[PDB]
Amino acid sequence: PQITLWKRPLVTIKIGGQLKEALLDTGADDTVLEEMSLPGRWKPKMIGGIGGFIKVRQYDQILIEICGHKAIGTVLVGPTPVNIIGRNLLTQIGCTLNF
Amino acid sequence: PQITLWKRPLVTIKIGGQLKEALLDTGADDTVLEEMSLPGRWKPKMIGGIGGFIKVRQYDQILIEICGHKAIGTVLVGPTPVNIIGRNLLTQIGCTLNF
Ligand SMILES: COc1ccc(S(=O)(=O)N(CC(C)C)C[C@@H](O)[C@H](Cc2ccccc2)n2cc(CNC(=O)c3ccc(CNC(=O)OC(C)(C)C)cc3)nn2)cc1
Repeated sequence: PQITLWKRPLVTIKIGGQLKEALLDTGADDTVLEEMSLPGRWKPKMIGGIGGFIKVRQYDQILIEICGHKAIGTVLVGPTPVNIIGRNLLTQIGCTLNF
Repeated sequence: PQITLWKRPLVTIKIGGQLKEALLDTGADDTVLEEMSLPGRWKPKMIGGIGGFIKVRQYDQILIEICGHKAIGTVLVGPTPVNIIGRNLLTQIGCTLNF
C-alpha cells in the first residue's frame, strides 16, 4: 500500500519460518537482521553504519516475506540493533518513495 | 515526484546557504549531516546507529531546502559518513513510501 512517515515504517516479515518486525529503510543498500536461526551456509562480512562497523553473516538467495510480498535475495545477519529491510529487497517488492 | 530504489535516493539540499547532497532515509528518525558551517547555538547530543554511537550537535528550527521543498526542523551535525534526511523532515515534505 501507501505508508506515511509520521511513525517508523515497521512491517511484519517471515523468514526462516519465523515472524519478525523490520524497518523499511531506504537509507540501507542492504538488509540486515538481528542474530537469528537461519538455515545454511554463509560468507563472512563487514558493513558500515553511523557509529562504525559490524561483522555480519551474508546469506544469499534467502526467501523472505515482507508485509505479504515475497522476495529472494541477500540477507546479512549480525549485531544490528534494529531489523532493517534495505534497497536490495525494497526494489523487489515494488516499493517507491513519493513526495 | 516519485522515486524508485534501484539506486540510492540521493537528493540536492540547500542549508546554511550551502549546496549539498543527502540520502532520503526512511530508516532515520532524525536528520544528520556531516560537519558543516551552520550559524547559531546548539545543544550537545548522542545518536545511535549500526556500529555504535556518535556525538552530534543539535540545531533546532533550521531552514533546509530538500529537492525544492522547504522544511524547518532539527538538524544534527556530526561525524556521520553520509548526509541523512530523516523522518522529522521527510514528513514535512509529504514524502511517502508506496508498494
Ligand atoms: C551495505 O548495507 C548497508 C550498510 C549500512 C546500513 S545502515 O548503517 O543501517 N544505514 C546507513 C547509515 C550509514 C546511516 C541505513 C540507516 O537507515 C540506519 C538505520 C539504523 C537505525 C538504528 C540503528 C541502526 C541502524 N541509520 C539511521 C541513522 C540515524 N539515526 C537514527 O535514525 C536513530 C533512530 C533511533 C535511535 C534510538 N531511538 C530509540 O529509542 O530506539 C532505537 C534504538 C530502536 C532507534 C537512534 C538513532 N543511523 N543509521 C544498511 C545497509
